[PDB]
Amino acid sequence: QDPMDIKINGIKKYTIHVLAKVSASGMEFTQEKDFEHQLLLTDMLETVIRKSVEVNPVLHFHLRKSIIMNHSYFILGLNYIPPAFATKNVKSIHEIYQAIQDVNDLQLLDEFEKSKEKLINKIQQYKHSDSHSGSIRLKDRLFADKKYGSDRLGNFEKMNKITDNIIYAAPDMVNKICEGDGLFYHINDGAIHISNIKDFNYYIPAVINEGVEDIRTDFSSILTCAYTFEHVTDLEREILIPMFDGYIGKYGHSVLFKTLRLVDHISSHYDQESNLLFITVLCSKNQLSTILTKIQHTIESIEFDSVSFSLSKVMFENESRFRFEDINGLLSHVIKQHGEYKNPESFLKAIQNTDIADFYRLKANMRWVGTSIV
Amino acid sequence: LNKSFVKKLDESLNRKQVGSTNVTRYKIEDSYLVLAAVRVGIGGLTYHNGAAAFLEALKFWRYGENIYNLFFQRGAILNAYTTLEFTDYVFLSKEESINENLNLLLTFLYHHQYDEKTISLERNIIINEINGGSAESISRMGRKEFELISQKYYTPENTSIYVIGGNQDIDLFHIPTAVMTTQYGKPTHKVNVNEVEMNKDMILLPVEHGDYLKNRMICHLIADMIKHLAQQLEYDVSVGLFISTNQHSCYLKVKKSDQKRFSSLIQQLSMDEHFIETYIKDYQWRFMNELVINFNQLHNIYDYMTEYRLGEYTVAELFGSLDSVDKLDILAVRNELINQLTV
Repeated sequence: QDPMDIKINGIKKYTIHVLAKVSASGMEFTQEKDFEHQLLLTDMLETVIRKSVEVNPVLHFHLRKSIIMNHSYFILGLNYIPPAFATKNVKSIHEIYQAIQDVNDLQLLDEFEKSKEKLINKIQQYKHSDSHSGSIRLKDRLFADKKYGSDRLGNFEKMNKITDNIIYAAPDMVNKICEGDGLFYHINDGAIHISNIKDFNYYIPAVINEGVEDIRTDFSSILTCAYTFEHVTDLEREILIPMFDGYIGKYGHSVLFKTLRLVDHISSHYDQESNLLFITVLCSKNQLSTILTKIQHTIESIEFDSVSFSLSKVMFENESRFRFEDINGLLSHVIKQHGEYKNPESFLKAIQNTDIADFYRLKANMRWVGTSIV
Repeated sequence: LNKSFVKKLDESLNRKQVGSTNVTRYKIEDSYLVLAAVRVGIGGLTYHNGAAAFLEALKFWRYGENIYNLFFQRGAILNAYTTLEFTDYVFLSKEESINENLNLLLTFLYHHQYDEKTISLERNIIINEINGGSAESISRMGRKEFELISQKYYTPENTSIYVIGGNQDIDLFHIPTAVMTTQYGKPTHKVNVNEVEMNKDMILLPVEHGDYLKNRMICHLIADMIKHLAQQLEYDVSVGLFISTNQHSCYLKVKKSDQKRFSSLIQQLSMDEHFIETYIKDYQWRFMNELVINFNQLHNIYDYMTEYRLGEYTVAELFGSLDSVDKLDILAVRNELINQLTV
């Protein structure tokens, strides 16, 4: 029996029920030395188990090794038709465990090459993403560890040289997925159920190489700037800074679009994992030095106002509402958020209660740390 | 399958006349947002290539005001796009704002005056968008054409409204713009599929075997079957779909270069006797599962309303149509596809 039944009321009523287990790991993912191996076996396992479990009433089976605030978690999920609308009842968690333990080693070997190619492709696409490439380079140098940037989806060299004797580590993974302690989440009938209260403590890497310039030479240009924030609170990392990023980055006439239209393809993003705000824009080399100084001066002398701040609050609430619309966005939210933020109503209420004085605290704690150009 | 689920979905689904237009309503209890969609039929404009897209850009303007800016200040993002037969105006908001946002949107859509400088400005924008006879045809149309076309096509009678999520009903009292009519009735569903949709290096193959809903079923079924057979033989065959709300028939798009391979695959369908029957069974199971999953996303529900006219039809009629697709329906369309491919 679960120690608790934390029922969060007032949830959108979905056509399906969800049953998910989240298994913790006190090691920051750089400490894991078999990281690339654990990824590959997890995908192999998910593919095989899916073929056995994704039958009526189960519509989708999910099994991933995911990173949440620089800690790795095994996340198992089950989407299914509720029994009132189903011609067959859903398997219990015990029976789901039994299907995972009944996975055949030959079934896993048949997926080894296909799963290895799938993960190899995800690493290359991630590292080669043109707009996303700049930010990867900064995190490698800002944190003096390429696991935070280039190797976040696995080191390519380690992943590429894995042979099929990884099959002998499958029992260890099956045991960790089935027997590792975790929290259970259950979405049904307009409510979310959590089996216990445990706010897994986040980890954010501290900056070491402050002030980074990354010169590059290659013809047909890109620029990426990074800032960090000091004394980041949960309210800031989850609400205020995302609002601030939208304020200056994408909410219509953002500060940067208006500022750079004077010169006359702008993007910005706050990475909650690394506590970094990135700003990337395509430009010409003749516009490079000007736009760099122009972007820097704009951020330095940034000001706010309550009318436009009220609009950012409305916009960011609606963006959160759109994520809650998706049963997977809701589940992901309730998994990741701490304490009362787990309730979407409380999270939305917390957005409505922010004031402009919070942005001025955030501006004082803001500081440039990096730059990359191609 | 399970009757109580289909009955559950249908009690939330309704469609009624509001003023001189029609509103399809799917209520979702405790949804976080509501999707509103206003859909204008512009199929007749396909003979004036690019006129519908041009009109779409004009409709954001009324007395110097831009409705995207007005919506943005209200915290709502207005999106619009033009397909071959319809122009959509879609937005998400909290339910409390739905009535005022919808009536403001219809205020712009049913405005029919556009001065010369607005027309020339939007033309210039579209010409640069061309570079980033579509450009030629709008260059041969002036203010009197666009205003006449607005009065003929941008009317309540030629409008479908879809509101998904929330629990409040749409009525005429709250949307008085739904009677902003002109002297012009709903236009004929004529369409220039022959020029805009296909170019001389493709062919259209009709999937039409009587039933509006079943035409969508059979069209997807045959497209999926051909794609799977091409995967096994490792063909390179691209099979596009022309499935449009105002078209009773559905259509397959195949490159004229892939016609021989496609023709061989169509003939390959009846080779295995049990392949068609078991693929129909798989498709019916996959269709119901995907509908269950898709009926959680507002935009996906909207796609069922546009593709299958859900609202006019019930979900029970949708699944009844799906369950009635048999091997003889596939063979009958197979035969008609081969006759078209022969000549």
